[PDB]
Amino acid sequence: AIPFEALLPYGIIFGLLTAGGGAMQVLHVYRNGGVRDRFAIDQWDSQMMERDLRLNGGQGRKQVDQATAPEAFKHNHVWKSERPLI
Amino acid sequence: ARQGSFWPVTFGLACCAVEMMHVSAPRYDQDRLGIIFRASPRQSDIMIVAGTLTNKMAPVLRQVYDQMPEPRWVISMGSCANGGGYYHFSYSVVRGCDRIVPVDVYVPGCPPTSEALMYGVFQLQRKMRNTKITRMWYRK
Amino acid sequence: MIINIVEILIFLVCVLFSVAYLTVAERKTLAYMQRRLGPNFVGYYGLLQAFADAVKLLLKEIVLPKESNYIILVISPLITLITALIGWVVIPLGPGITLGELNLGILFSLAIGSLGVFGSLLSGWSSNSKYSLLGSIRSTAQLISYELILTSIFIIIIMFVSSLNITTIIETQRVVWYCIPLLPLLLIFFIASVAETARPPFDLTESESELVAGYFTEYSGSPFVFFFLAEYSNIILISAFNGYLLLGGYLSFNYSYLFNILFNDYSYVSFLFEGLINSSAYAIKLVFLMFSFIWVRAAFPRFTYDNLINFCWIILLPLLFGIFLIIPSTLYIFDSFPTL
Amino acid sequence: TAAGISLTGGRNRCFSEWQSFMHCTAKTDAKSRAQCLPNFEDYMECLHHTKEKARLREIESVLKQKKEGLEAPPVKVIPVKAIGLV
Amino acid sequence: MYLTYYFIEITIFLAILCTIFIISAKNPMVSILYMIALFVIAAMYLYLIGLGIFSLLYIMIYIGAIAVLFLFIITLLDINSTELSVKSNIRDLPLVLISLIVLTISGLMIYSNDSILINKLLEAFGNDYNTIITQDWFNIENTTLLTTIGNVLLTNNAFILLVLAIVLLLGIIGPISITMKHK
Amino acid sequence: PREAAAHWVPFEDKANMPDNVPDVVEVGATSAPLLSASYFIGAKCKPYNDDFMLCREESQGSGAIDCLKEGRRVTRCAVSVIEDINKSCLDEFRLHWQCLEQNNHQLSGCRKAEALLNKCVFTKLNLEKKIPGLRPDEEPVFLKKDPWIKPAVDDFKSVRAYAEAKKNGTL
Amino acid sequence: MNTFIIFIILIPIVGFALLAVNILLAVYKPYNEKLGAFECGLTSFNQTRLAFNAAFILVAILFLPFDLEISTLLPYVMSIYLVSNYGFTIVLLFLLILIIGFVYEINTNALKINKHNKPNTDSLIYK
Amino acid sequence: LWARIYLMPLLQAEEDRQTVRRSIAQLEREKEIMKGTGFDVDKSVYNDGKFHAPALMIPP
Amino acid sequence: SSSTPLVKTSVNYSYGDYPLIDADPHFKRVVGYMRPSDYGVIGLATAALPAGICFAEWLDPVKGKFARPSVKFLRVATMLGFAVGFGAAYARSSLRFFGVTENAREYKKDEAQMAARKAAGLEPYGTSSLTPELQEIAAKNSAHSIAGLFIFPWFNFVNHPYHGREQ
Amino acid sequence: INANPGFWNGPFRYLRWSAHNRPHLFFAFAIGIAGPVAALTLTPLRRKYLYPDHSPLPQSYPLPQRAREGLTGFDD
Ligand SMILES: CCCCCCCCCCCCCCCCCC(=O)OC[C@H](COP(=O)(O)OCCN)OC(=O)CCCCCCCCCCCCCCCCC
Ligand code: SF4
Repeated sequence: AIPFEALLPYGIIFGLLTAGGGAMQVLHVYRNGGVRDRFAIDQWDSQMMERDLRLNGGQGRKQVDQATAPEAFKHNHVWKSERPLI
Repeated sequence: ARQGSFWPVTFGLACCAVEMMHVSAPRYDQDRLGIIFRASPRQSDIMIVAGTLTNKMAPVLRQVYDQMPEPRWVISMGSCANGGGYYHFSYSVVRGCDRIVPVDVYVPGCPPTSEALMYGVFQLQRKMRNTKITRMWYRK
Repeated sequence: MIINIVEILIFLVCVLFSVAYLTVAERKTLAYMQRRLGPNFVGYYGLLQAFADAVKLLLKEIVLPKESNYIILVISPLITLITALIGWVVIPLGPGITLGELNLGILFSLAIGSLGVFGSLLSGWSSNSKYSLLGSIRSTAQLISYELILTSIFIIIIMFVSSLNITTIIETQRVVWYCIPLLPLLLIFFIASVAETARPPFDLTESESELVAGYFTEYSGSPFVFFFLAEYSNIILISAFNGYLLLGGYLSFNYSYLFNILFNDYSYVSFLFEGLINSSAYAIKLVFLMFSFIWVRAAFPRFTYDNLINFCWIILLPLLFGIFLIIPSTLYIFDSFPTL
Repeated sequence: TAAGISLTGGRNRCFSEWQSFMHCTAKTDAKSRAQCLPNFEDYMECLHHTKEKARLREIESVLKQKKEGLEAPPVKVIPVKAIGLV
Repeated sequence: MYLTYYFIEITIFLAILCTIFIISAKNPMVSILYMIALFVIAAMYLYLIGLGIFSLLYIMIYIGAIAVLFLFIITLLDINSTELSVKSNIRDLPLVLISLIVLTISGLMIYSNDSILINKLLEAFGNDYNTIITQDWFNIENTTLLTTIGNVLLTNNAFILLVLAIVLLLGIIGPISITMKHK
Repeated sequence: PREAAAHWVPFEDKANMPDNVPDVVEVGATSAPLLSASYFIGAKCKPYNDDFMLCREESQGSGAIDCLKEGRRVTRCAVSVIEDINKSCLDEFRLHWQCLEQNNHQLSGCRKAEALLNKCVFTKLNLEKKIPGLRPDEEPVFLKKDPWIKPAVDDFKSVRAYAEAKKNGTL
Repeated sequence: MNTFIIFIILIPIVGFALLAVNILLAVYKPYNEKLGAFECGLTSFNQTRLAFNAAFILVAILFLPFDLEISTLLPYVMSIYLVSNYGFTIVLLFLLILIIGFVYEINTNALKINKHNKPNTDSLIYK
Repeated sequence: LWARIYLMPLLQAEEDRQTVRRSIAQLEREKEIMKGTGFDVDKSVYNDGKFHAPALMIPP
Repeated sequence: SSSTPLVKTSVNYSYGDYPLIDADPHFKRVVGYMRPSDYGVIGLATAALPAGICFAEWLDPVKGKFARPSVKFLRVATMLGFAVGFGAAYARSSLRFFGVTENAREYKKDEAQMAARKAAGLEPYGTSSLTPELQEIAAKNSAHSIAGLFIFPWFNFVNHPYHGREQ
Repeated sequence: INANPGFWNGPFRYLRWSAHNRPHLFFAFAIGIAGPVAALTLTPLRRKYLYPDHSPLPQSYPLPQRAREGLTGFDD
């Protein structure tokens, strides 16, 4: 019937790609801080992630919810200075 | 590493070449040993002179042997390939490839049984156990 | 900084192993198709055969013949190696799990498969022989001629998504796969995939040409291990392309109800379990596909170059023009254009 | 044609100055376009920023000559991983 | 942090360097390989300026079709070539130097509009001011650059796409019609 | 309008708005709370946002300085909406935007917490979530039953709360 | 520092390392009869230039005008929603202008190589 | 799409006030640099009377 | 909503003596309003191409002896003649919309048909399945394209709201 | 051996001959001609019977055409 010796290197390939994907997802979640990745990022979404990084204070996507923003928040606004492009 | 991968050039030319294709057959497999015929001497570890050697082919047999990279062996399959054989007293024959190429294992048999060719391969792999390439440089 | 270097280490070491055991699995299954065992003399059940080949192959010397440019002879393995290996970034092993997530990953996947032709053609001129050069001509002409219909199949699939991102395609695919509406496209993408690597249904160079061992006949050692790695990386890479745009990338079933039974909250065991399911689905797609490549190798003779060019340009490509016309017209007749 | 279409399909950076100049040329016959000069001057220096670079080198030549240098609310530069640090 | 500043200038220097190995290389196809390297330097500059889409269009179209065509020609055809001997091109060297100076400066001249000639050139070099990039929240969808090209090739300049179809047709008909030998 | 590329350097300025401009409270909500309360700040503050953009249209290139007085009021009224939605349903609002924290902030993946939040805000803050430009005999998409596009993983807290709201009969 | 550019820097160092372990660890030991190209165990003279068929060169000359269309269809496929009903017809006309040049190519049999293995068509008329 | 246009004026007013504040800060800073030697910091190089955000700053 | 031109447009800007009907007529209206002399022009050009080829062989034959041209050429002559007849037909009939030739026959038809669309409670120029920006761009493409009929055939199929006319 | 009748000698007999002996060209052209003929003749049937066309998506902030009436609230 079915030979285990033929399917054993396929068992290895299946296990290596499976353990690779599982370990990668755990590293992505540990990078975000317990939540999932953002798999497609708009210009609007990129500006919004920068705004959130300005809102919460330091941390990546802490995702605070407050009525009224703090006082360093009005002053920590950044402009981006781009070089000459010669 | 030199044993478990074991690549001969398929020089076999006559009676003893079909007997080599029984080492490729599904009863006496050679894939299960690690043997595959890379059919170019630039990649084969070893050569098998499997068949006769006439006087018209002795430079051709040497030019095929000249090319293979430097860890190289050769096994001489058959009785026509060691000492002329059945055609020993003939005008157009080389009395074995010992005159042309330096041979390490002689496999005797006029159709040397696929059992016996495989046994010659195991004998060559035993010669590869005691090659001592790195102990030699320590000057044992 | 520690977290991105350990992820790329683990993805490297998972892919560079899985291209080694592909060749072992190939000799195994090709043996059992032909009613004989594969290798079983090198590991407990024949495993780490490819490591025996590789460690011996690194010990053979490198010969550089007198007609050759020695640089070009050694740089075409490096560029074919890196080009067959750079394309492993953009595949997702789950939603937004890549090695660089960029907004246009198909255009990258399609520009790297364009860079792989050179290491054939350029390798023809190193050791310039008129019996070698013309074989490199035939190989390169076949290689580009089937890359055309490869690129075209891609653009027909991106008609449904209108986004060059790849995990966007796979998230789009959750409603239905793209193989089941577009069934003839699976068959012609499979045969164009078999062509693009020059597999031995569609080979002429390794066997039939005036060289006994293809365009890479005169080699030994590192220039052979790099080509050998690059061909099977190309195997699993075009298998990955089929895995995401035509079969489901990481998608198997819904698995919301099984989670609402098992789990209670988001935790690292839940992300681990979901990652195992997603990459298991992707791996079983990719493994059935490499088995299909090895399965079509077993049963068939090969092609004349005339048969090959008459196949691509006269048969498959007019049919493909009909496909270009019929599919946006079907998206047209019903009121459904895909939004960015 | 693509007269004022930007990279995102919007209006380009100097569209308003160009459309103001086109308002100026719409209501105006020839031999009276000499009044339409300041709209054109505004458009060309919107494109190339020539008067702006001239003014900035006029004030930069004074900036290097002071030993005091800067007595103002200063501009603080930050590294990219410190948008909302404090 | 400021190691990542001079990249553009590096590519300029690198691009300069590559052209000297194009025009002076003993083997032809080695110099065509240097041209492939120059396409790669161009695509580096196009990612570096902010146009990541084009870089992969250059690697697809120029490297993967035009260079493959060129290498494919040089293989199965006969081309003599002479080396860069000093004796044959030392007679060219003074007109080379004069044309380098004049064509370089005069290429740098028309970006500028003072009537005085020396003021035209110095405005070429006054770029060291850093443009300020401001965030405007007026755009709601990810219209990339390729989407906008597909909107302007297809509505406002559809006729240019259609005359372009006539050009691609001609690029099919022509090489065929030369290399047929009908009957 | 264009992205910063080739070694952009971020800089901030410690400075203050001048005397003649009054002070204004700014919004401290983040992308998932803001994307959650988007429809309700658009429902309460339609004429103020419209006044701002219409002023900014009528004074061309004036832009910044001459319609500042009205961009005060849009921020103030949206802060009013989010304070009221906090004090009304902090828990179910939180359930919604914590669902939106996963799934790429896709609104497609969080229907069952969205139903709870829309009911709670229509009951107490009496604002309704609507999609304009939608002519009749066209069903709004966050009302439909068996959509084609379902999320990968339903989050657990909102499935449990949705089943409990079924059992309570409030749904 | 994303993990995209570690990879494109990191594949080469692996390849350079494997090439280096071959150059360091294997012997070199060449001579003249080892050098020289391989053709089946026989040396021969190579001819300086050889002739070829026009279809061989025509495949890759003809390849590029079809490739340039396939990359011209790539701006449309991203903007297919915006140009509803209108850019559709323009892309139809573009593809049809291409298809008639393609049917020129397939009617001329440009890529086909004939065989001069004619079976002696002419019969035996005698005297 | 309707969610994002409901969010647009709320964020546009915030970036508006940042533009006004930092622009007036830059004008007053260049005024305090060029004190003494007569030079109009307040005059804008555009001939139109409308307000415009500064660009092209001195490398920090 | 899908009826606003959002443009400024010349109003009743006659191109000759006679008052204009449209600035570009739709293809359907041109095929509707063409005179029997226009179908005569079509028939003239269908008959003139094969008779022209047979004539031009009767002047100087191809192979030295006079034969008739094959039916293979007469079939393509008929096709290209219908093409010339239709191009001349469409151009003649569009001239009467522009007011450069006599259109007193067609102007009464347009009074009647614009009065019939008002009674039936529908748009004056058609509901089209395009956003108004695409209608404007599409009919900037199709405006006055009957000039340059020599280079390329181009027609109007978009139901866009402006045709150079009041109301 | 199978010879070409030509499209002109018999139309439907040529269509049958192309279907039996050149099936790649005949079906490539059949799949190609099924596209725009159906796009012409099947879409008004769909708009009359299956479902009418969707409403257009917004692209920017939708400005009304009004004249800034006074608003009360949030003065200070
Ligand atoms: C009404 C609607 C219209 C209906 C039609 C539908 C149209 C869409 C269908 C498209 C599917 C196309 C699939 C590819 C078709 C290839 C056609 C073909 O078989 O090649 C024909 C060719 C001979 O050409 P010819 O000259 O005409 O022969 C006449 C003999 N006197 O002979 C050859 O070239 C040799 C055959 C080569 C085939 C490649 C085989 C390689 C690999 C096979 C893949 C198998 C896949 C298995 C994968 C796993 C499956 C579980
Ligand atoms: S050794 Fe024996 S079987 Fe082999 S070729 Fe010679 S005679 Fe024949």
